[PDB]
Amino acid sequence: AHAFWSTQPVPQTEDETEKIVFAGPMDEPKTVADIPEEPYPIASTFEWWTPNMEAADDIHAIYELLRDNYVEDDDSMFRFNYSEEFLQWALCPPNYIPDWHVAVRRKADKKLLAFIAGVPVTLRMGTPKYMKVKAQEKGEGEEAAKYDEPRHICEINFLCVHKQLREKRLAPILIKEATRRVNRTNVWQAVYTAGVLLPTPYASGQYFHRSLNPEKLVEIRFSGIPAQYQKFQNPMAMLKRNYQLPSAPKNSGLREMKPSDVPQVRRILMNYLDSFDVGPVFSDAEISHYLLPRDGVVFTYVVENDKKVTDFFSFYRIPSTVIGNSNYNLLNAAYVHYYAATSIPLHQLILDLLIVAHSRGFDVCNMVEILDNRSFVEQLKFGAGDGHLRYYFYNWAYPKIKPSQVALVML
Ligand SMILES: CCCCCCCCCCCCCC(=O)SCCNC(=O)CCNC(=O)[C@H](O)C(C)(C)COP(=O)(O)OP(=O)(O)OC[C@H]1O[C@@H](n2cnc3c(N)ncnc32)[C@H](O)[C@@H]1OP(=O)(O)O
Ligand SMILES: COc1cccc(CC(=N)NC(=O)c2ccccc2OC2CCNCC2)c1
Repeated sequence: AHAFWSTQPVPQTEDETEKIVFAGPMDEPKTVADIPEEPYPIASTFEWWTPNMEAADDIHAIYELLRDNYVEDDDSMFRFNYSEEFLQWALCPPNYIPDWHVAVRRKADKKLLAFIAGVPVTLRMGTPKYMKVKAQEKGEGEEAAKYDEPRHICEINFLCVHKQLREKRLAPILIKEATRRVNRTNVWQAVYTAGVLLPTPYASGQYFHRSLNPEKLVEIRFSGIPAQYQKFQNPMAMLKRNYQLPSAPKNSGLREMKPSDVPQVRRILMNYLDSFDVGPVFSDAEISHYLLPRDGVVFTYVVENDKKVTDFFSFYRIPSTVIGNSNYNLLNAAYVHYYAATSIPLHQLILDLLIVAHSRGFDVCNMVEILDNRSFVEQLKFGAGDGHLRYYFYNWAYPKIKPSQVALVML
């Protein structure tokens, strides 16, 4: 059923995954010495290319490939339009490996045809808490705890094959070449997400959306006017009333994050993330990179209420091309990122996220039900969407867990 994925070190069925109790590798160990030096074979009219993601014209090439060929919804109404500044941010975190940015281009004219990117991440991915409880009942705590140390692994994103080269088995070649380059750096696990079902997720979370500009969202068919709003004399007026927000944040001491906040944000964030079964571990430099504000890309606010920072939230921006509607060019979406609340209820913290996003002209706020995102869905008028983000590991056996046990935000 899966001519490529049946050859890979991933659990092959939900039934296999349901049987996994402890975290650990799928493969017996390999060595860097075992891995081919030479890039994976490709047709001789193509070549491998490692873009320099600190070079504006190489970023622009990838930007255009993804603008025209990256993820669409199933109804080909919207297509992500990640910006050039977003790609630089996403692809170049501290200690990133340039060789893990993998492209295919035509040899003759250097046209970019396909892309996949890996970045390093330090992830806790040991056996989940409940399975450790049972393991300790049975005298198996040691085996269950064996892989508890945060691991330096690869996070994969931005897999894209030009629309004219689809269904030619080029994505398996991309994946094999990325695997080779990662393996050559002595890393043997990856984490990735997808909206499609592949063998085999360890978690799956529904999408959620919070309308900020419902008139536009209805016009572009992101949203509809539900049937119950039809029993109003003015359905759209009542939809705008449902979703209206303050212009000014409510929390005293809210302000944008600055570099001197990095140590305190790291502390409260890590204290929080550490309570989840799967979660990243961030250095000061990584907190700085992934959370300090960057115009048009990432937006991060702290609560510093006559006291050291006690709370913070972040969101990032991905516009989507409105490919199915001529009246608008872009859908300006905010995505809930990391946050931590120690002094105020989480719903009060995230209400200010929505207030700030609306004031900055975002049309919708999106998230997946990871972290404690379910805890403010109803009060803040998030609605469940039509899809799921599935979380996967490469070469890591892992029990099925709930999405509320996942603390890794993907970009
Ligand atoms: C240790 C280090 C390891 C590093 C690697 C870790 C693994 C990383 C894995 C990648 C994580 C990516 C995370 C993200 O970026 S998810 C975002 C993926 N990108 C898009 O959706 C953008 C638009 N679509 C395209 O560009 C193409 O349709 C793609 C490139 C998706 C497939 O190209 P194409 O449509 O021309 O098909 P093919 O004939 O070449 O290939 C068909 C095979 O590809 C399998 N397929 C289809 N969709 C996906 C998918 N999203 N992840 C993994 N595999 C996928 C499919 O089941 C089939 O295999 P099998 O069913 O026959 O077995
Ligand atoms: C808004 O316009 C578009 C354009 C293309 C596809 C889709 C469907 C979708 N794949 N949504 C998410 O992945 C997603 C949903 C909710 C929260 C976060 C989401 O995605 C993130 C960014 C993509 N990488 C994973 C996180 C929507």
